[PDB]
Amino acid sequence: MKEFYLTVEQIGDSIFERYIDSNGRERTREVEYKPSLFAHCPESQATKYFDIYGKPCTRKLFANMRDASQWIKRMEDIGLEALGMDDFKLAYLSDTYNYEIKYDHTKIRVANFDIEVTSPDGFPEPSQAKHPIDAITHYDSIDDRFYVFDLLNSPYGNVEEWSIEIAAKLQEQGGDEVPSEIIDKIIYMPFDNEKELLMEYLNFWQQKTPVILTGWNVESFAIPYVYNRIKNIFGESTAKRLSPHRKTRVKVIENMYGSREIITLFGISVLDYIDLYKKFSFTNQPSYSLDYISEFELNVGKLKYDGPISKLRESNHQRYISYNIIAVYRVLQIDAKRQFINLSLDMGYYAKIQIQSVFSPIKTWDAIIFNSLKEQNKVIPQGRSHPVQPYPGAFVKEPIPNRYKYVMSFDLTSLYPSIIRQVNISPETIAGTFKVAPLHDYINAVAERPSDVYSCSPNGMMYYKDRDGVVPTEITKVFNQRKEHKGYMLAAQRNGEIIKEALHNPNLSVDEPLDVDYRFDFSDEIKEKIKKLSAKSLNEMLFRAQRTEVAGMTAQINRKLLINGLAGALGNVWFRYYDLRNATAITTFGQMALQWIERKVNEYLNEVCGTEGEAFVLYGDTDSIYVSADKIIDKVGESKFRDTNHWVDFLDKFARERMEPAIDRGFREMCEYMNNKQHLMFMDREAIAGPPLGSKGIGGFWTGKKRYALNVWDMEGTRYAEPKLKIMGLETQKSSTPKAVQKALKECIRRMLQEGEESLQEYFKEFEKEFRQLNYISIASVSSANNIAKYDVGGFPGPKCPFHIRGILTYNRAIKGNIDAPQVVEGEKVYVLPLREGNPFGDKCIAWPSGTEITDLIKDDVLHWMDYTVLLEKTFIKPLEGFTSAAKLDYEKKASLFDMFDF
DNA sequence: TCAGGTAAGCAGTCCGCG
DNA sequence: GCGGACTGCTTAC
Ligand SMILES: Nc1ccn([C@H]2C[C@H](O)[C@@H](COP(=O)(O)OP(=O)(O)OP(=O)(O)O)O2)c(=O)n1
Ligand SMILES: [Ca+2]
Ligand SMILES: [Ca+2]
Ligand SMILES: [Ca+2]
Ligand SMILES: [Ca+2]
Ligand SMILES: [Ca+2]
Repeated sequence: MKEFYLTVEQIGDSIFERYIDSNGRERTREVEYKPSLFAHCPESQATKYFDIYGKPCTRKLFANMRDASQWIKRMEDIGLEALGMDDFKLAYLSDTYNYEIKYDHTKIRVANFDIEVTSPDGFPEPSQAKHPIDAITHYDSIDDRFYVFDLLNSPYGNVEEWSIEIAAKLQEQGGDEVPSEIIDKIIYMPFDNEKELLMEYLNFWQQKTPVILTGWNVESFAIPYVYNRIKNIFGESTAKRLSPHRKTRVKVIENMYGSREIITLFGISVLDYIDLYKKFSFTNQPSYSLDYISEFELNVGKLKYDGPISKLRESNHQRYISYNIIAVYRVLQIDAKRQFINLSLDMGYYAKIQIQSVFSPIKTWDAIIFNSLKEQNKVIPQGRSHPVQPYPGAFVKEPIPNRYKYVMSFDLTSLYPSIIRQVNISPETIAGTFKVAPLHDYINAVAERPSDVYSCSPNGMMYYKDRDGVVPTEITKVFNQRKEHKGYMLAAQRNGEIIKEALHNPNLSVDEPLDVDYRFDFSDEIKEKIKKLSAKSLNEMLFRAQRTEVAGMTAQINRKLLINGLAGALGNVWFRYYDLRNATAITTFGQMALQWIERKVNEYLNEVCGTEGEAFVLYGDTDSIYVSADKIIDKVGESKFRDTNHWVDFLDKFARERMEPAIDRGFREMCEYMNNKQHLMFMDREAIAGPPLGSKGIGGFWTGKKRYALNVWDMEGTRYAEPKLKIMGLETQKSSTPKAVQKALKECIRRMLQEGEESLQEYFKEFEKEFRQLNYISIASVSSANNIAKYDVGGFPGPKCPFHIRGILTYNRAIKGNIDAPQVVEGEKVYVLPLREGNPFGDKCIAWPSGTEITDLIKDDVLHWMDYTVLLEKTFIKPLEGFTSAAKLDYEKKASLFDMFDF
């Protein structure tokens, strides 16, 4: 077995490394690593080090790391470039692990924990840590055990021991329903005092020192609280035992509105699961409480308790501890699904970085590129200071707002990375510039050919064609990994649809799910067996298929994020290879590609339809085109089709056999025009959309840029058992839109697209009639809340006060002088409700923390003064009016001469 | 909201628009 | 009332 690092730190002139040795044991070592840096030289031909531009360099080997850093300073004082990896631990890892790291996750100690702290006077601030820690549950991945540390005696109450027997029981037996599958994995330790609890926890920590430390808000709450509480009680040296190297640092985290403090534990990699989720889940949520996210991800019920959490330990210590345990498990369950820890380890070891650096695409790419170049004895340039400057991005076509009955979409594969590879865009491949014409001249192929020697982008940049740049080389490797995982994801998706189809005809038998790999398309034999299965077995298979799809999605979408992040890093001032010429070369080439192919598709379809100057491409954004297919369908005639699937098959064939070849030819011509290194503009059919055959559905509509809805039957080769609504940008997709309103608007859209005007009018009438019954949370708006202080003038709205902030100030006056009332946290999200004229709150709206019930102090008054009329017009009617006007439809039946008779 | 990028939509404030 | 300038917040890509 090859060795692999666990953590790496620089402390003074020493590297501290925890690692798994060749025998599979965890070890720690201190290494007086001597770094090398580089300087340009005339020079001797006997040097083997060259910078990325091929200029010779001499290697300077330093007695220690502090000397290397001081040399970098002097080179700045002199005014000369100091070359090489200035983050010495990355250099250390590169030297020590000079091969593709093969890691064994079963040897990596992954800990997730959660603490409880009873506090009668508001939120227990981690910086103060003035209240006892009264529960800790710490799950260890190697032991596969939940270690529970329970405080029985506190200034806030003495309690009895937690009972595992009651914990296991149904809530209907008076129990806590701790999942039976973890009951035998709980190791319960009660303590008669907090000093002994904390001393034992530290001893335990020493024995089972986390490598990866996770949980929910551990970086912002649990770690700082534990550290500071131990500091308060025992002193600093004891608190630093949370670090395997006894080194910690208060770190100030800054943003534009203010700052906060965290504790850096040297020799541990903290991956707070809230931040993993925010980065990798590709959701935007109304609330990020563990309860809310658990319900969203796992469909588990809210953990129910009576009274405030500040009195939960005293009133029901049994439930208090059970819910602490369950909280830790819910994070494990989310990870079992989303696999963000796996992803982080995968990417971290690939790049050869501290695992926690996966949060930084810039740090990730710096290490990948450094390691690649080092292999060639090439020397990386010094990072430089650059002023932040705006630069142009993608093209978006202005659509004509309308209904669109039949639509086929086409999309470029991994556009920006494909552009980088096609054009050969890299720091070291810049060949020069050419004289640019207006972009429209390149789009229309009337501008002079930029170069007969070099590979070009319409921003005026030229690149070498003799060899691949390091950016193209390394981006290709990750692109290839992404493609493999996307393949598994789509197969799992297709397999899921086979199971859905079979669920129409389930067998009345007792059987088991098939043991299959959902990452590969089901064979004919598997399909035959599926048709013979019970509903229970099919549903279990569907769950597993959907879990496989989620696993593939995590692996693929985040590799996509990383590669797109390299294109973005070229436009970030902190990136070692920051260059607006390269960043703009990518974006400007993309603008041309989209508009180039729009023209080619229009020309092609006008030719096949025998028309002149008709717009077949109705819309496009960045790298996709949406093509009106009404004329194609009408050329055979709707009456000629047996069913919906029949015209779907037909459009699918037309897209693949006629349109994609035309698109390919168009892009090959563009490649030769720009004299690019390799043709990589691959534009495949994405969606096939239309109304059900024989229906009055409108199929799709656009209201404007980034705002459209389509009834989709096939997506990237997945033929759905039921048509799928693809809605982009509209209020149904916005976290700010109330939950019940998202749901109602989506149904309005479904009816528009699938059923027609009359169906839409029927639903609207009913929703308008009944909406006042809806639960207040489901009809509250949601917003992030920044600069509460800025707009606060003696508890009242200052000039230009945003609506949601006004709501917070209303709330703040209403709960004033109440220490136990939930506080709105700056930078987090709130529910917002409008209030009727003459309410006791003294203003037109109120806001409270999102994901929560509003305090019982004011709940009744809020419910009584809720402005349902304003709520409805603003969140429901106004957006619907936008949808319907765009689609040339009415949500309310217009009067006609026909109505009425029947006397 | 510490942590790659730009384009661009809508809510709301403030106030003009004879 | 609607739009323009502007802030705030949110999506699409
Ligand atoms: N978060 C994002 C998403 C998009 N884009 C840019 C880079 C993409 O290449 C391009 C098109 O976005 P897509 O969503 O269509 O994604 P890709 O084309 O990269 O991947 P694919 O279509 O293969 O899934 O827009 C970006 O810079 N950052
Ligand atoms: Ca808790
Ligand atoms: Ca794409
Ligand atoms: Ca595709
Ligand atoms: Ca069957
Ligand atoms: Ca796209």
